[PDB]
Amino acid sequence: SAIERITKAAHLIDMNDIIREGNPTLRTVAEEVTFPLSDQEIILGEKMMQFLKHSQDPVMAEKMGLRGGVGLAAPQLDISKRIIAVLVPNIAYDLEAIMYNPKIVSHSVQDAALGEGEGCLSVDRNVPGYVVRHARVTVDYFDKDGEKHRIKLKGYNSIVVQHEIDHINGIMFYDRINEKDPFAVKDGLLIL
Ligand SMILES: O=CN(O)C[C@@H](CC1CCCC1)C(=O)N1CCC[C@H]1C(=O)NC(=O)c1ccccc1
Ligand code: NI
Repeated sequence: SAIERITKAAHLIDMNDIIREGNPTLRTVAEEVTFPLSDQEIILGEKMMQFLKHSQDPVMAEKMGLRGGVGLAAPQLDISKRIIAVLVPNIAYDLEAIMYNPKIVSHSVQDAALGEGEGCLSVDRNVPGYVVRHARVTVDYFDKDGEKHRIKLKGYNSIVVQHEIDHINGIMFYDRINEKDPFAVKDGLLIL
């Protein structure tokens, strides 16, 4: 089982654990975790966070062959549970969270998109275009202890968490590009 294998003490997550488009797990809606969490579910969240930190560490990223990443969702490991990790570096970190059962509870009418577009660790190609998301979101999630957090995101951090939540709902970033005019800007779309 992917979770039993990845949560072994001796295993460091690397690109070989990340599934790519064509695997149906990326199109499946992931299952809610229950509380209390099992050790495996806690360890999985920790291992995903270690992957992100290793991926942003140039020494470790080089030794492990990693693509640097700011977010990861358990379905990208072939594990269909609603668990995500986000790590956004400050320009230590502007946002660092392991989220269980994350949910958007409120969002702005305004939309937003990264002006550079998006890629994905599960996507081995480039898909240009504005990926249209909500500009601001309020997100509820639980931590490893079962305590509820409610956070407000905007800017780049809002886009990142939205990308990962799309993963646990079976959605890919290019689902949000308008293929007819990928660079179209409707009224109410803020290009970041
Ligand atoms: O599900 C999650 N992923 O697919 C990983 C995405 C998540 C984001 C996609 C856009 C908003 C969320 C992800 O980090 N990138 C995808 C391709 C490259 C890498 C990326 O942009 N790296 C960096 O910014 C980066 C690279 C190195 C160091 C620091 C930052
Ligand atoms: Ni992704």
